[PDB]
Amino acid sequence: QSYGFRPTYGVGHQPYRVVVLSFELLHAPATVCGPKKSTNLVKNKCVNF
Amino acid sequence: TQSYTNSFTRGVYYPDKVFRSSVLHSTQDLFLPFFSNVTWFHAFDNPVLPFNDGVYFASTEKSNIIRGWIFGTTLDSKTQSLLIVNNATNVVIKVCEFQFCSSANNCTFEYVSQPFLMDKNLREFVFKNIDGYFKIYSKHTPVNLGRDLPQGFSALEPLVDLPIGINITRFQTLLALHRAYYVGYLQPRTFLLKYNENGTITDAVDCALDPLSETKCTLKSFTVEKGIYQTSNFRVQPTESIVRFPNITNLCPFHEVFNATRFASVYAWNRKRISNCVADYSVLYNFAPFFAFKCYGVSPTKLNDLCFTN
Amino acid sequence: RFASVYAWNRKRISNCVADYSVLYNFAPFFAFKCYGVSPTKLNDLCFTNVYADSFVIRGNEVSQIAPGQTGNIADYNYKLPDDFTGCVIAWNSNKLDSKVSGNYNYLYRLFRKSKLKPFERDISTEIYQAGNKPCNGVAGFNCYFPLQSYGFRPTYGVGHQPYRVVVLSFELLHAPATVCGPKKSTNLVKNKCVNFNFNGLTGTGVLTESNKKFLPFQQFGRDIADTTDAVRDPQTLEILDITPC
Amino acid sequence: DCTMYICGDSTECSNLLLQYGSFCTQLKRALTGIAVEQDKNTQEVFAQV
Amino acid sequence: LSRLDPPEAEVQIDRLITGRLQSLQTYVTQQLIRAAEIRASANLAATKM
Amino acid sequence: LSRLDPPEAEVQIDRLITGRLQSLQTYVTQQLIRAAEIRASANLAATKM
Amino acid sequence: SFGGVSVITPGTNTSNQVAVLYQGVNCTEVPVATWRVYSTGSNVFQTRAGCLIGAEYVNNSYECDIPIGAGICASYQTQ
Amino acid sequence: IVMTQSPSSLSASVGDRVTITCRASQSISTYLNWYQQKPGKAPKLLIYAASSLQSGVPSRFSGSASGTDFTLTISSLQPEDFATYYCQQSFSTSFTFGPGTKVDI
Amino acid sequence: VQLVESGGGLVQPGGSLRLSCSASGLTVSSNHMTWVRQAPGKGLEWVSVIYRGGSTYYADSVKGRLTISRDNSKNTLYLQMNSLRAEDTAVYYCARAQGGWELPGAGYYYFYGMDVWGQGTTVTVS
Ligand SMILES: *[C@@H]1O[C@H](CO)[C@@H](O[C@@H]2O[C@H](CO)[C@@H](O)[C@H](O)[C@H]2NC(C)=O)[C@H](O)[C@H]1NC(C)=O
Ligand SMILES: *[C@@H]1O[C@H](CO)[C@@H](O[C@@H]2O[C@H](CO)[C@@H](O)[C@H](O)[C@H]2NC(C)=O)[C@H](O)[C@H]1NC(C)=O
Ligand SMILES: *[C@@H]1O[C@H](CO)[C@@H](O)[C@H](O)[C@H]1NC(C)=O
Ligand SMILES: *[C@@H]1O[C@H](CO)[C@@H](O)[C@H](O)[C@H]1NC(C)=O
Ligand SMILES: *[C@@H]1O[C@H](CO)[C@@H](O)[C@H](O)[C@H]1NC(C)=O
Ligand SMILES: *[C@@H]1O[C@H](CO)[C@@H](O)[C@H](O)[C@H]1NC(C)=O
Ligand SMILES: *[C@@H]1O[C@H](CO)[C@@H](O)[C@H](O)[C@H]1NC(C)=O
Ligand SMILES: *[C@@H]1O[C@H](CO)[C@@H](O)[C@H](O)[C@H]1NC(C)=O
Ligand SMILES: *[C@@H]1O[C@H](CO)[C@@H](O)[C@H](O)[C@H]1NC(C)=O
Ligand SMILES: *[C@@H]1O[C@H](CO)[C@@H](O)[C@H](O)[C@H]1NC(C)=O
Repeated sequence: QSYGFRPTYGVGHQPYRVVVLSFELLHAPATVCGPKKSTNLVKNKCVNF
Repeated sequence: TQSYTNSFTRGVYYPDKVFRSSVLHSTQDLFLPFFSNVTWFHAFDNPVLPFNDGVYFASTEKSNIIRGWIFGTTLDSKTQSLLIVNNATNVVIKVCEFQFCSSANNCTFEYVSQPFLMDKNLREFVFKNIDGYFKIYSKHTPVNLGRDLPQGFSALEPLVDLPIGINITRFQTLLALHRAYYVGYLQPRTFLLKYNENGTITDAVDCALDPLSETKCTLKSFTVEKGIYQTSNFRVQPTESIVRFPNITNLCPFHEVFNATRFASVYAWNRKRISNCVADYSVLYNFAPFFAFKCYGVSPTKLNDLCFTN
Repeated sequence: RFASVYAWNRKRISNCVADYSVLYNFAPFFAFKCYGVSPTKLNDLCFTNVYADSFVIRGNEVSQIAPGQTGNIADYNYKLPDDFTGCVIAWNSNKLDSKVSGNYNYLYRLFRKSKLKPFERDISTEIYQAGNKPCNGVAGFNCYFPLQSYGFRPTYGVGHQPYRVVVLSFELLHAPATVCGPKKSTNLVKNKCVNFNFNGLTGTGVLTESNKKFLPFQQFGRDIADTTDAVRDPQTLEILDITPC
Repeated sequence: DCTMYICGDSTECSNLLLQYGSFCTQLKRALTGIAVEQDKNTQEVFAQV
Repeated sequence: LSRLDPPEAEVQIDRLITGRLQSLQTYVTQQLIRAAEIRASANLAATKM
Repeated sequence: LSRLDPPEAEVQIDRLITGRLQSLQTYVTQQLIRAAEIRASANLAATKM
Repeated sequence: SFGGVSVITPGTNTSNQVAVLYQGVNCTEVPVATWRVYSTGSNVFQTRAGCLIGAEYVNNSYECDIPIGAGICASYQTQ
Repeated sequence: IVMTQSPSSLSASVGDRVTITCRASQSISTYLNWYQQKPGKAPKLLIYAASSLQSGVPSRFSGSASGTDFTLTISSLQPEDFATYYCQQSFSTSFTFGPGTKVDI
Repeated sequence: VQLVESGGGLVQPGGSLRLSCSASGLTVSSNHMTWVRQAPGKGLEWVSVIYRGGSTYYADSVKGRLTISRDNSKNTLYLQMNSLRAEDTAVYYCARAQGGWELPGAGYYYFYGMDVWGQGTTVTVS
């Protein structure tokens, strides 16, 4: 379906750009992680991990 | 002489403005813990005390040297400060800025009413500040023991609940210059009350002092018989926190997808797979204003701390 | 020129009886949609105190007035506790308020360190420290003002021209009552099953005379299951006992 | 332990649970009664002498 | 918890809470009946002894 | 009722209704078991008499 | 580590001294990390049901008064 | 409680006076201390309670307090007085230190 | 009256250290003492304090790792350092504070200032 875009148009006729993301929240494979300072490991005491 | 004296069982007050005939209510609010210690300030004097959650200003003098108090945060010309002062036959409250009681330039707030010193003798004053308010409760009772708090029971009744809306962190006493008290602090606790027949509180029990008090608080009663009654649980609390995000440190581009020209038509859309990187979404904010950042999956705030497959 | 979106003025209204018919007698509303209570029954209610927060925003900012739509101007200026009893008004009176070059008297603070608490009005002006440089007043790299200058041109479309919005906030408290709707108070009857509307405690029953104490601050009666078995008369200050028919 | 079974450690889960009134107390009372009855049952069967 | 803010996390928390309560009630409901049967058996044993 | 129109008052009314029904069921459920125990005791008393 | 606690008391009419039983913590392993003012001691005794704090252990034998578990009782005798 | 010093960089010559000042956030009454940190060795205490002296040094050092703003005064900036200066609050348990002040020739 | 420190060294991350501050003319039985840490060219920062009564109050940052302790006489207190995050490499000093009372329901507030300082010891993490 051929169409054209004229800059004098209002909203609904002028173009727009959109990007879409999609995650999976999987557990076993992990390749992308947020930037945080990894801390030293401790053990044998009740801690948050 | 800032000696310490026992406060016994004193400091309770009506928590709500409703009438209950004969019940055993269980509230949860800021109170003065039972059998605590309070700091006598026999009087160079007038220290600038902190204001943490509340104050239990109690006095026992009759000559009325004790005028009102001063409440503030900076106690200077940068922040407003309360100026409670007791007149001969009036009470005066101001809020807005002060320097040294001498400027009072910006703003003005006022409220007048009957004195606080109508009436040895004993006076109590509880000061609380929540949600931009200011609650003060008082009650005058006569005793002759001397410089010690009586081992009796007497609740308090509200006086005024005027709204201000100011940070409060510093508290000072004011006395007449030309012509002694106790201070104790309030902490969040749970109490159990004994409205007798006319909304008159005749007894109260604190639910965090001794195991017997804990049992008396579990089942709503003041007397317990022989038994092995159960109470709350206990659990060890953690000390430290550890996070171990993966070894890799390279930053994937994640950017050419964002700044480019003629991406694709709505059909035959190009699909980009991103993986094997650590990236932050703060750089996304450094971009052109968004027509609609509204989005469906996950809260944008915690996106910065998550781990993904692809 | 009420105020900018930051440093908004707060007006406290109490000790009055007011009607909301007058607000209908006003300019057409950009969005009369509001969150707290149904507008029809607002005319008959009793309140402890009310607040008015009036300021100016943009069109792209009129969609985030609800607590759950924060992110653009609510990020560093104005936040709600997500409960928000009472509701808002918008009437876009910017038509006779603009400038050919731009309205420089209106500002918003976007250079703030982090999110602010609900119902907060920060007023301090400090150099923004985004970076790794010890700013001392140079106002260059890594040194920014906590303000964002902008202008308004009347030739713009929606989303760039200004708009005006006022926000209310209620409490629905029971003990203190200062603001009530305009209704004709009727004569009091007793000893017969009737409907009563004491300050909004809508109910049915028989009212009798009681010997309760009711210290001056106390004015309600309560018992198990949140049943008001007694009530103080708003006008003659007489205590009454309520009994079901 | 109802409050630990329903919610592990999160406090807001407990805050939501308090909105359901007194449901934990009934279960605790019933279980304690069952335990006491079980302890008493094995007594009159044997402790006859 | 570390996926959504409270305003739309409350619905999920409430769903889980009501499910867990419904699952927990049946346990004590069956336990009461089983205890009654055991008590009947214990009374019979006491009578026989 | 005197706060909202029916269209979004129905959800609150339904929540309260289902809560009250859930609270009411347990009463009769416990009463049935207690009545059964009392009936057993009454039969024993009749036999003894 | 986690668990529940129980309070062993005689009637409030007779007296006010109490004892505390922790459910299966083996005492010394983690007895104490306010309400824990009980000296973290004072004749701590170990039983098959948990950790008992505030009671002695007499070698004598009497009739059971307050059941505890695993053949252990408690009372309020006068020395 | 956060304090800031002003100015951070001090440049003068012999026989002069200092006018560095410390600015607090809350009210700390008159409890503030001025410390001299030598370039490497160890700190030294000069002014305590915002007006008194430790008696180690002569009257050349003095401290003035007004409201919640504090100022330090040196009668003669002799050549041996060249180090870093710190202002520390003591109204609370958790002590806090200033960013630091540099003295230059 | 003088007090000096000992016990520094280069220690791998996630280790244990035990610094000792020994005093000559200041009894440790009844006094207020504190520890001050200075990172290279980054200013000072109080990290721990012990009072006459015997209570302790550490800073917010180094919480649950460091531990101050006092010797019964012998005038040599001990600061034990647990797992380290390569930031605590700094110079440590021990000092003495003047005094202040014990307002119940809160901490100690009215203090004057430190009087005697040591030379400090350097602790490094590889
Ligand atoms: C104490 O009360 C007296 C009156 O009893 C106050 O004096 C009045 O103050 C008002 C307000 O400024 C004036 O309008 C009156 O003319 C004053 N009358 C007299 C006789 O002085 C006085 O201001 C009050 N002072 C304090 C500190 O409360
Ligand atoms: C609740 O109020 C009633 C009425 O005031 C109190 O009853 C009074 O008790 C005193 C004590 O001897 C008598 O002298 C009065 O005659 C009583 N009033 C009567 C009989 O009308 C009652 O004590 C109050 N409950 C309390 C204080 O717990
Ligand atoms: C209260 O003061 C007394 C008197 O010095 C003291 O013995 C007691 O330990 C104090 N109590 C608390 C909880 O500090
Ligand atoms: C109120 O404070 C502001 C900010 O310092 C100041 O500019 C103004 O002059 C003050 N108002 C007075 C002094 O009336
Ligand atoms: C009151 O103090 C808090 C914390 O100190 C601060 O976040 C808040 O902005 C202050 N209030 C005002 C009105 O500035
Ligand atoms: C990655 O692993 C190697 C080998 O264990 C280790 O030397 C290195 O420090 C690790 N990297 C990070 C960032 O922990
Ligand atoms: C990359 O994005 C920036 C926006 O920050 C833009 O100015 C630049 O032109 C983009 N790169 C190219 C090659 O267009
Ligand atoms: C409490 O004990 C005493 C003596 O043992 C007795 O006289 C009294 O009646 C008891 N109290 C109650 C309420 O049974
Ligand atoms: C408690 O722990 C100690 C030490 O591990 C052990 O000797 C003892 O047998 C334990 N007690 C029980 C009841 O397991
Ligand atoms: C008391 O009982 C313990 C338990 O083993 C025993 O070792 C001890 O000899 C007994 N003492 C007496 C006097 O009976």
